[PDB]
Amino acid sequence: VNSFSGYLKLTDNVYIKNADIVEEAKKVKPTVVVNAANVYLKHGGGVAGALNKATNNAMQVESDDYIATNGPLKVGGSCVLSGHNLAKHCLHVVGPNVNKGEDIQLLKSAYENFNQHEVLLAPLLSAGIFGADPIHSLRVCVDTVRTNVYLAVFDKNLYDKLVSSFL
Ligand SMILES: Cc1nnc2n1C[C@@H](C(=O)O)N(C(=O)c1ccc(NC(=O)NC3CC3)cc1)C2
Repeated sequence: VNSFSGYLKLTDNVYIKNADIVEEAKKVKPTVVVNAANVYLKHGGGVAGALNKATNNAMQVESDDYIATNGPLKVGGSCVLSGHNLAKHCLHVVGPNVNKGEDIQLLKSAYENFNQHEVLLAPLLSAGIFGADPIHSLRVCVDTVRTNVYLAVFDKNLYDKLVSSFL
C-alpha cells in the first residue's frame, strides 16, 4: 500500500488519473517523479518547464551542472537527479520528439528506464509537445514497464479517450 489516491486500474502494474503531474507530485511527494526531458535537460515548457517552475528553477540549476559535467543524454536514455520539493528523485527520461524528426521506435527504450524503479509517478512519454500519439504512448508503456507506474494525464478529454480506447 502506497500513497497514490484516486488512480484507476488499467493492468496489473499500470494506473491512471486525470490530474496535472506537477500537482500530483506536490501532494504525494513520491519516491520517483518522471520528467519528460530533452537530451540537454533544458526545462523550458511542457512537463519539464512545469515541474521546473514548481521547483523555483532549482531543477534547471542542478541539470545545467549535470550537463556541464556529463554532456547530453541519449534519446531513449535517462538520468536520476534530485526530486527537489516534488519527490525524493526525478528520473529525467528522453522520449523521441517526432516534431524534431526523432525515431518513434525509441519510445520503448525510453520506457525501459522505468523498470529500474519499483514505483513511479509519470507522464505520457513522447506525447504532448513531443508529437507522438498519446494512445500509442500508453500502449508502449503497458507493454514495456513491469514496475508500478502511476500515470497522471492533465487533459480530461485525453484521459477519457485513453481509458475508453484502452485494449
Ligand atoms: C493534449 C495532450 N496531448 N498529449 C498530452 N497532452 C496534454 C498533457 C496531458 O497529460 O494531458 N500532456 C503533457 O505532456 C503535459 C502534462 C502536464 C503538463 N503540466 C502543465 O503544463 N502544468 C501547468 C503549469 C501548471 C504539461 C504538459 C500530454
